[PDB]
Amino acid sequence: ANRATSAFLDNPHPVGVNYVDEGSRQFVAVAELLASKLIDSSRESDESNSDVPFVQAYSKFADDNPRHLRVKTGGKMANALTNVIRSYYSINAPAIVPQVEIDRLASKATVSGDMYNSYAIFNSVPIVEVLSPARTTVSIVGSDRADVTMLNTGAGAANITFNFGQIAETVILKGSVPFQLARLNQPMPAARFTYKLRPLDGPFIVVLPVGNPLVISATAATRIQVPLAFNKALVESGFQTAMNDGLFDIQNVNYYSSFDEFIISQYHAQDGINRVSTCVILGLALQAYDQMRRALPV
Amino acid sequence: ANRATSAFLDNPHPVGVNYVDEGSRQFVAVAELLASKLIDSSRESDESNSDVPFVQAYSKFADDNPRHLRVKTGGKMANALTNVIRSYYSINAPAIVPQVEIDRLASKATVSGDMYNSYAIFNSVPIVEVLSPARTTVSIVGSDRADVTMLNTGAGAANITFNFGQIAETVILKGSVPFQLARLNQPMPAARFTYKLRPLDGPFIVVLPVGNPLVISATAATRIQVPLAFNKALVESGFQTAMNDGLFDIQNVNYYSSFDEFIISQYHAQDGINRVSTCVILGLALQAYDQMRRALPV
Amino acid sequence: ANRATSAFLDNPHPVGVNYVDEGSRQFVAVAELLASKLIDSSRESDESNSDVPFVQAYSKFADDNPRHLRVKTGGKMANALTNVIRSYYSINAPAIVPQVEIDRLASKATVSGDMYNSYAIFNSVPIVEVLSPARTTVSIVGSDRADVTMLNTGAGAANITFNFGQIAETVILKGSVPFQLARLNQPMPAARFTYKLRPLDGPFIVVLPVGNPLVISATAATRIQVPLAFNKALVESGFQTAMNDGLFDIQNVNYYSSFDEFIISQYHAQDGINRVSTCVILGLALQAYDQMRRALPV
Amino acid sequence: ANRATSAFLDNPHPVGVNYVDEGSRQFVAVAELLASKLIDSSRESDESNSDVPFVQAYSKFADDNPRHLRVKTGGKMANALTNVIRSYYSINAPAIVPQVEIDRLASKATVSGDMYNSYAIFNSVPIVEVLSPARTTVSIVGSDRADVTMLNTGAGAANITFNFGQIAETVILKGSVPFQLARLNQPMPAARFTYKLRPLDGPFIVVLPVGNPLVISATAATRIQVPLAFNKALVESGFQTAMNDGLFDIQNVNYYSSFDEFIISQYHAQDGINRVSTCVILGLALQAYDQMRRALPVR
Amino acid sequence: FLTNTTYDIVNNDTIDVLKMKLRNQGWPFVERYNAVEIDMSVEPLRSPGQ
Amino acid sequence: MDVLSKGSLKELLAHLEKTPLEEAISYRIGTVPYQNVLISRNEYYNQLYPDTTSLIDGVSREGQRNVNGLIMSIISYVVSGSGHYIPNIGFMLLRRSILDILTKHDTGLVTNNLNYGIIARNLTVSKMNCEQRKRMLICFKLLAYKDGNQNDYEIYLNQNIPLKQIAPNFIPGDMRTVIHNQDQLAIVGIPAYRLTQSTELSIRDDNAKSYKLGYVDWYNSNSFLRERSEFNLIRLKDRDTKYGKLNGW
Repeated sequence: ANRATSAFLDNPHPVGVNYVDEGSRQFVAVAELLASKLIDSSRESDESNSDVPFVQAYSKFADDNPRHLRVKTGGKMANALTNVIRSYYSINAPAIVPQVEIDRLASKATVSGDMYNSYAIFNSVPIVEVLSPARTTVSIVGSDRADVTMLNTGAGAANITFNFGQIAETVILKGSVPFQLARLNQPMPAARFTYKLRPLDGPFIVVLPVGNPLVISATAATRIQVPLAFNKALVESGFQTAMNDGLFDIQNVNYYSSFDEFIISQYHAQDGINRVSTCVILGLALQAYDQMRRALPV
Repeated sequence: ANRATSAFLDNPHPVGVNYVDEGSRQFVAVAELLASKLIDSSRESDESNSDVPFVQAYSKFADDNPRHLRVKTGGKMANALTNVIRSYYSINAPAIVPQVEIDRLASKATVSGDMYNSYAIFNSVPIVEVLSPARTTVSIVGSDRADVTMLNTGAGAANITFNFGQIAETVILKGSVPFQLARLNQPMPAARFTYKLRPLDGPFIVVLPVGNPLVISATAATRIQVPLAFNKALVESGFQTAMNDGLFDIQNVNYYSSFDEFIISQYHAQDGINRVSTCVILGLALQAYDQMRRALPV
Repeated sequence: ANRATSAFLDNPHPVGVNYVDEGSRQFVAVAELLASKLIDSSRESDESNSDVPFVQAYSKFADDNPRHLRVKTGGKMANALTNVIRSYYSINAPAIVPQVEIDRLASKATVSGDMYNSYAIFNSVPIVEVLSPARTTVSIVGSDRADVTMLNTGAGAANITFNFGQIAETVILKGSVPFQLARLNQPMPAARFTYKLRPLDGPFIVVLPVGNPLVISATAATRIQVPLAFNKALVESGFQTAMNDGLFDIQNVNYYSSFDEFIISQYHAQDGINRVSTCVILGLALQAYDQMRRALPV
Repeated sequence: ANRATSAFLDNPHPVGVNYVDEGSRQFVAVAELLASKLIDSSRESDESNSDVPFVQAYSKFADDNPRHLRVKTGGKMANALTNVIRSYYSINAPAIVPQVEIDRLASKATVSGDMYNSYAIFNSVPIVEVLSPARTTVSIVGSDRADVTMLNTGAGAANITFNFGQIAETVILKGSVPFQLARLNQPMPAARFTYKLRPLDGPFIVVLPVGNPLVISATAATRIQVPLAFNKALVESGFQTAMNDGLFDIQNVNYYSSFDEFIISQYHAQDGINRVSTCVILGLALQAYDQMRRALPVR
Repeated sequence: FLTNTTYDIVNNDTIDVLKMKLRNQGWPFVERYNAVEIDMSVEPLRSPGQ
Repeated sequence: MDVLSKGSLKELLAHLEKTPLEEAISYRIGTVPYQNVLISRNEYYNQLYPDTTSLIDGVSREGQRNVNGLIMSIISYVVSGSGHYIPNIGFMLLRRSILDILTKHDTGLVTNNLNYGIIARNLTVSKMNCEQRKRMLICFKLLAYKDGNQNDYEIYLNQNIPLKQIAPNFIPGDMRTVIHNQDQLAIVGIPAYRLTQSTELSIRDDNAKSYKLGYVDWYNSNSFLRERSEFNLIRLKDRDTKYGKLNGW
């Protein structure tokens, strides 16, 4: 037999174990709130000619008054956020931010610092395993949408097993041509273009007729508890900025194209319940990182 | 000859015909306005260090004061919003919300009930049919970006007929290698990488040289009238949330990966012009559902 | 040897050289701020149960008090924005709008005309060239996610050269099966699923074993300086609207599916630095066009 | 192959689809609250040697002043609660309570109809199927603690597949003698007395050696969302009372020894997430029924 | 006073709407200003550790 | 409750003019109409009490999707206070008044094929009381006048002797006949006898007593309208008038 798996699910590296307490989570929430005010202060400074909104926003964020001939860097909060982000990605990254500094910065604003208020939907499709007979070829490409190309060169029809894990809530499969799909040891229905599946139902068997290849496009939705201020668009933009800024270059770490597939890959590892808690805090830190760096480049 | 079509365009199930009057259209728009206030009430609570902004927001939405030890479900407005979403998807889904309840909830706030104030651009590419000679194979994969793979095994060059429908405004074709495309009777131009086409221009003929396979990537844009408060980011999140919650779990219906695919498929069906009107109200209902459920997860 | 290149990188047409001065850039910034206020006036109108917020914003934008019978179109500012958009796209587009009109419209709001305050991340993948031996086939499909399908039929393993240019900051490669990739004149490592590369390092060699096809999925991140008000969601919507309305219908121009492909293609031209500055102003103009036309559809 | 399943998991009859809205949920919560006042007042009457506390609480419950020579049964509130209980059990039971009566009774006391505030633990052990080879015998007895007796008469060791479903949270397996158990396609471990298992892990294989029979005792725990007023002791007492009075005697229905068995059986059936919501309201209704009859007895 | 309007017209207008009316006429004083806090040198009475 | 309180032909037709069809239709699933069931009556018996459910009970039942079910739901609302479960009728039909459905062709509903004998049998006319039969006969006459089936209505009355004696006397097109009519059609009202908070054996009798006891509470509630004390506070459009005429009558 042959086995194929999604590339992004392979070898998820361990995550950090520092700055995950209640006080540290308050610091991440405070930074997100104050960074959002920095971006909003620019538009307020356009409606009214004054620069008071930006000076107030920057003074709270950086604990110093902005100056015309001095570069705006964000102050002590920017350094703390950058170093804290490095710690979450890998367990080998040092934790050098003192706790007394984290507690001081967390007192600037009154926020919940709570990580499980709301939820969000993540679109990565976890094709854990595709099992195929001897005379068939299977290739899996894509993470947000996965296309599985199957060709049968054998004498008769072949049965292909699909395993989508137990984490994802719903999976929608659409084929180039109508195909047959059913659960293990169940009668097979008539051919149809689209299927809606629950991954917890079990392994799925697909009939692959001899002839033209069949391509199955997979999309999945997964619900993960996140803060109420979580915004997927800002997190994804912050994830790309951190990779370009060098925050994630540590020895023996896996790399991902998106934050969406980073959190899903960690969720499918062992002790994935505990890993997602750390990853969610990293997402809010990345959301704060994006807004702060766009307002104060370099 | 062989016929190839996009998976998502096949057999659009009938949509609901209830809750499409002016009174019910106000209810969906009112629910969206009040569900938004719940989301912003969270931020205002942090700034004021008090729950007064949330109490005012929830009391208007649910008609009861928030209480601890009671799961905040949204009251009667949430129940009505959930049921109208069920009725919009399928014509066989029962309509169980009384009109007097719809009118009472719609009086909670004053909104513009027009669902045709604005427009939105939809990215699903319709490939109604691809006609190919005997010795060629054609495969279509994707909905947001359709990749059409054609291979010529015959002795001579073959002509492939592309039909993009009549609803779409523009379609952009890009090829892995330069190719020639023309109208039904127009002469062939020199080979080039990209083409911009009007679907109403007519069926398009593409010459397929013998040898390496040629892959064409398609991108389309469609304009549909929507209410001004329409937001594609929020509608897509609500579509995934509703599918996971089982709001669309009813027999004899089709399932789609995104709201983009759903609205385009109904547009191309028979009686499409009056089907998209119902789908637009469903989108605004799903936009309210996403905001309300994220603020009040159950 | 065979050369394969990305479709969207081929032949970037010259962009316009007008309306790039400080006064013209201020006009684009003024229009974006005024158009943004126009959209938010609709939400404020519902809360106030009156048209006063909308009448106020339209008067500022169009310099006239609307009448009920007249179809609101934006007035002189809308006309100026449209002609400015056409001029940016092509050097062949005429510059209708006089400078006196631009200066008058730029004084309506107090906002700077700067374009370098912030940055943005663009996701188009610049595969400049792929050089492959004779007995191998290489196909490149996609812009946001580049899938390179390589199959060799010769007896020996083949070496394929990938050139990603010098502009991109980070490129992440993922394969259907683990593969070998190393820099030029560097030892080949063990087969891995994912690679993180810096395009400035040099051409990359991929070992392609004889057998089943190998597919590499590519994602890229590029940093381009943009105004703080830049919003990629609104710019992309404005790009499709501009194509739909025919603002880009000029002789001897190229066509792109997204503004991401347009700006990346121009950046890889010989005069990339000069071209990008013009394209950024077009993006803000398209952002204003999207907001203005959604509030005032014609 | 031979297949064995738990008796209480077989053929769960459909539950009723009526009186499940917010108004009816408020009525059940009101009845439970008022029934608790009825049982406490009767205790106070005994301690004070005065009927005033009991007459005071009976008037609120039954909307009528108790009169001698007339049997105290609970008034119209008892009539509604008893008939609503029958409808919850089976879909064949009629719905005969008007909406005007439900709304009036739900307004007697202020209380929330929330049925998902808290949680409870249920100890029924779900054994969906046990698949065994030809030369082996498998017997399953018990619901709270399930004893599976296996005897092998073949020449060599046999493999028995255990399926515990997907709903239960944890299953603890204790054996009379040490035995080997592992998941599908996993190497067998050393013989052990006890195993802690996650039912979602998959089918479990047990090696049954040739010789004396091996008995495996199974205990399970599952979490179901219930209102804060839920009391397992009161619900179970009401379930037996409703059975004795014959309220559950409906055509084409299945009978269970405990409410723990009833709720687990409905959970494991198809559309069990929707069934379990109705069962929770029934449990609260049975708690009100238990307190009402103990306050007002009939010989 | 400044824009020559009546109280009935401006009765339903919000703060943002009113700020735009005065700013269009040329009046910039439409914003509230937060006072700057100054810390006391000593601990306040009956407020230990504050 | 409000429909059961009307005691004169003028009040009944006036209520039907202002009441939409959606009040007749119920959105609760109910149960299948004709079934032999055992109910619990603990005030009287220890054993379960047999009874048969019916469409004229006060509790919603499941109804057929045809036009026959819609008319049968209207009559059950008038005589029992609750209707049946017929969903997805449509906005256009549901917004019309009950009188418009029974009397007007512009609604778009076709009812000329209805058989009064079959409808009466399905509604269990034998179990109805005198007031209930009079109310149903009013519905039949309005339907007959709409369809031009006056002759068929008279023949159906001739076949059923008890129905002819109690048949209300009014021409469905003339308002002068409605004002003169003095038939008492009230089902609930202020009771002259002693009314106690006690249960009844049958489903129909027990459900009827719930409305009777509810009406007493409604009579003393703040929702009830007291014409003697608050006539000036009523709106002029809905104020009681001696020269009150239904539209087109």
